[PDB]
Amino acid sequence: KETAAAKFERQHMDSSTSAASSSNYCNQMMKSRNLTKDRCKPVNTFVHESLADVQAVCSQKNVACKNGQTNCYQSYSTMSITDCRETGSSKYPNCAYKTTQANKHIIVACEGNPYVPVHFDASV
Ligand SMILES: Nc1ncnc2c1ncn2[C@@H]1O[C@H](COP(=O)(O)OP2(=O)OP(=O)(O)OP(=O)(O)OP(=O)(O)O2)[C@@H](O)[C@H]1O
Repeated sequence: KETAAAKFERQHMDSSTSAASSSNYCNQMMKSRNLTKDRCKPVNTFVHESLADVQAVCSQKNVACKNGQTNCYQSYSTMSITDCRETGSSKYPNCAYKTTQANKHIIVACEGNPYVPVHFDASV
């Protein structure tokens, strides 16, 4: 199957652009990464840093996860991210998103051996 680490890469990694490509970015990316096939995923974040930089977060600041588990980590540096949020116009499967660029610390949940990101928890 798709591993949880690979699913994190598909849902959350976009190292090829420095920032949010355009006002079209989320519309295109939510579709191309398969986040609109079963339903419009309501919110989702993409990180514009190298895979190694995001993986390194699993050894950075340990913080509680929103679900109460203890395996979340906050990046020491700010990272370039793009938040995608479903609009009102949006009706599946013509899912429509607002694209917002930001520079924030990311919080990811990590699991496994090797210990790698498997869930995007928050940005702060
Ligand atoms: N401390 C944790 N460690 C490992 N996994 C966790 C943890 N805390 C929540 N999780 C997972 O977070 C899911 C949220 O279920 P949800 O309905 O939101 O679909 P998701 O696609 O959307 P999310 O944006 O939250 O998240 P993600 O896009 O990244 O993808 P994930 O596959 O993680 O979830 C839960 O089921 C768990 O597997």
